Amino acid sequence: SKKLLFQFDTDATPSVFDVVVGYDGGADHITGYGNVTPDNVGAYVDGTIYTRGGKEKQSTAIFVGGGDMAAGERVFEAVKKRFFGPFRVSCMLDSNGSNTTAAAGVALVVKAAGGSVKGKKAVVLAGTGPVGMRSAALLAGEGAEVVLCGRKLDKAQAAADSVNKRFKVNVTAAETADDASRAEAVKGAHFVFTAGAIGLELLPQAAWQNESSIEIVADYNAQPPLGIGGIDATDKGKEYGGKRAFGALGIGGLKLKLHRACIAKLFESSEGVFDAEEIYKLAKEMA
Amino acid sequence: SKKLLFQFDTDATPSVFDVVVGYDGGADHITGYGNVTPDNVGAYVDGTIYTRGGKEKQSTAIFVGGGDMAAGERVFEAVKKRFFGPFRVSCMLDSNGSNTTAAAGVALVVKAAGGSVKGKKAVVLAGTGPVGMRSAALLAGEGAEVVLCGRKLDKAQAAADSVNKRFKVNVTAAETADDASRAEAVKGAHFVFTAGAIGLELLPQAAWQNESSIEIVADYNAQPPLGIGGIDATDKGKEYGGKRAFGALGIGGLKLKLHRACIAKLFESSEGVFDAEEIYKLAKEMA
Amino acid sequence: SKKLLFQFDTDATPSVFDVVVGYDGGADHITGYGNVTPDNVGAYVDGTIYTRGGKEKQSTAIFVGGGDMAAGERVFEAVKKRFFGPFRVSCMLDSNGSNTTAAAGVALVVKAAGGSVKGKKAVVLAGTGPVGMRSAALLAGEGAEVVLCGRKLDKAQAAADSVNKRFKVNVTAAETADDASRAEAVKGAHFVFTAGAIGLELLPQAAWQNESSIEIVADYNAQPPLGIGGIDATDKGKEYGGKRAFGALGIGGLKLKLHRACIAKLFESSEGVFDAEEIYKLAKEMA
Repeated sequence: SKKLLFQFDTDATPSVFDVVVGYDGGADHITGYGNVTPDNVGAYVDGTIYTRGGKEKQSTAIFVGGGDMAAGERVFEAVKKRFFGPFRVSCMLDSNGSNTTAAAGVALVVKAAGGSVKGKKAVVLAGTGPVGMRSAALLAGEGAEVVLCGRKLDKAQAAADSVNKRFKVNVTAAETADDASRAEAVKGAHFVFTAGAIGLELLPQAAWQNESSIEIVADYNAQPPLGIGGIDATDKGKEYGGKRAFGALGIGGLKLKLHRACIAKLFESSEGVFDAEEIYKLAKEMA
Repeated sequence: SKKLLFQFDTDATPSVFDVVVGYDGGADHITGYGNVTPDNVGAYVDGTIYTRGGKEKQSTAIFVGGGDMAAGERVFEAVKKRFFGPFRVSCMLDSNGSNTTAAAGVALVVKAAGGSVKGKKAVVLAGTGPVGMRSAALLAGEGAEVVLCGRKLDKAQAAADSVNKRFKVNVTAAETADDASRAEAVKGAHFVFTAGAIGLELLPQAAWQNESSIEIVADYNAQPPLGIGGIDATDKGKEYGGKRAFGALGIGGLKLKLHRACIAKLFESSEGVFDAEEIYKLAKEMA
Repeated sequence: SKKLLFQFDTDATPSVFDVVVGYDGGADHITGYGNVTPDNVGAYVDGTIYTRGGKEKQSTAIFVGGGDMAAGERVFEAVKKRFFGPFRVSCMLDSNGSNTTAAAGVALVVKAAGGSVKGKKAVVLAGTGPVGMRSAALLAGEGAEVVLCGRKLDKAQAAADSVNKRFKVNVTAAETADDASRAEAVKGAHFVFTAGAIGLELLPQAAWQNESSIEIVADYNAQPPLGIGGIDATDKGKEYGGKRAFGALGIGGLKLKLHRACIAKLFESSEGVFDAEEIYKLAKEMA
């Protein structure tokens, strides 16, 4: 049976980026919808679960995306709620790389740390965005003590609460209103991640290369000035003294291979649910 | 040339359901448009008749669908009106199974009745919806005396009027405002169809099993409580005493095979017109 | 890698005509977008340049279309503005045949004129439209002295100015509000083109067959009454004295093959730019 991927995007039109990776991941056909909401998605899902029977269902899958992570999560919950008994197909969530980027970043760092980050301290700068929140969740799942930083404590704590409730973890929030507070926040930390706006530096070279505790840094901003000063976007475990750096492009290469591989996994069963945890498990197999 | 199916849906976005079945029917590519009307479909049809020549024409086809059956009928008429001479492609009309479901159901009932229902009484309960009206039409075309029932007489009559004009038959209307009136309407009938809302019973076991005239019952509601009480949705001619029943899933199994086969037909010539008549003709060959 | 064509249409929905030709041109998959604008196309382009590395890039391409030619040009310029360094894919512009129909018509007329039309007078009746404007531009590029006629000097000069600024040529504009004036504008002309509204005659038989100077006439209206009286929609260099005529269908035959051929070229490298210049260069090779 032809592998059919139904792309439900919360934005006005479907992501061109997600279409290309979907074909490279092995979908035979991709049918996309924009403006998808928890309300209109149920009827779309009915179309995926009442048209094919038995083994054939694994040949149809769903991919929910768009730029707003919270909206994508609402649609993704409405999709899982529509399934009934054996009437379901595999589904995946990744809003603008919120899951695949974060999973690639954290898997690369955990691998470079020796396989475990349990009991160590990780600080996620500008962690209130999609990738920062998901990175915080996966790090907390690995047993790291995580601090999620934001410009205002209310937003940082609201992000940490959301993460804690969804993932059953205990991330801590912290307010870093300026450059100085971010330089402070990373003191004593073993792993530092920067998940801020494009073309914005959050951690100058001097703010990390002198901190003895810091073992590995990771940056998700691919456009100079980079989130982390002193590295190159293509760095992937490059050594700076006794520390290792992961630039946004090094992480991005794994994320692309990972996103592709996930789509392929959607068609190997009709019960897969690829959100943060499952995507991360695959990211560790591929890092 | 690749087999290209153009899906024109009268709803805001194209039916996911129709897309999967279309691909399982052999289309190599399906390109869908929502918000199609008699005014804008013309330009779309032009794109299908002026891009391929010779025998290559049969490799492009049109499928009109959506939830509003009358809206689809108006688009379908506008599509045919756009064709001229040999400048045409095969086309099919099916609004959420208006044609394919009704044809699968009536073909199975006529077959179980021994090939003819000529001169016998058929009653369609809650028959003002698409599948109810096309069922009434097909039954009337087979020579059956048909009573189309609705909660309000004017709606039932408007439904019968529509059927009678489109199909040149004389289906009669009746008001059945409650369970008591529905039970009465079936007295003396030979065939009974329930085409009511999902998850709603219209004819308890006691209202059909003790009526000697009733030979076969068919129900289009697959969600319990089923439209017909005392049967299972999977029933496909199962015997209840001297009567036979067809559940919504039993009919639906044939409907899926029929709908796929119709799509395949569209690419076999450039002059196919798959509306109630032709689809019902194929359903009888397949039942 | 599968050959992915991304269609950006400025109209509300993507052209069905362009989808069929794009698939017959060799695209493995076409993903179309309506309502594209200079502002929202940038993110669509990013999805084509950040998803495939190295030589896999030539397996993704872009096609800009829609009815409004100037709108298409703005989007096309925006697409090219988004590329940078090696981060690019081939792109094509053709707004309802604006480039492929005019390229087909001009190339046919030039070939029939002996291969050179420099120093000769060419008149385009009702050439304020896309095909008219592009035909006027290609003729100017060939060295002909071109006159672009419109019902009002007002829009005629605007069309001419648009052409001259875009292709660096010196097209002249003339107002022909009467049948009489159109008959007058062609006296002394060697080549005449009619690019008027569908089903409208611009140049009656008696207005071109008795004019000594006229060598070839070309008409883009395929629906009777034709723009040029006395010919047949299918003439492809047919003789009517020492003269020759190209009807819209004769020209359209080459336009189809040319448009398919351009699509195939988009997948041979990631640096192709198919606008009037390159399309015409291929049109001459194929005429």
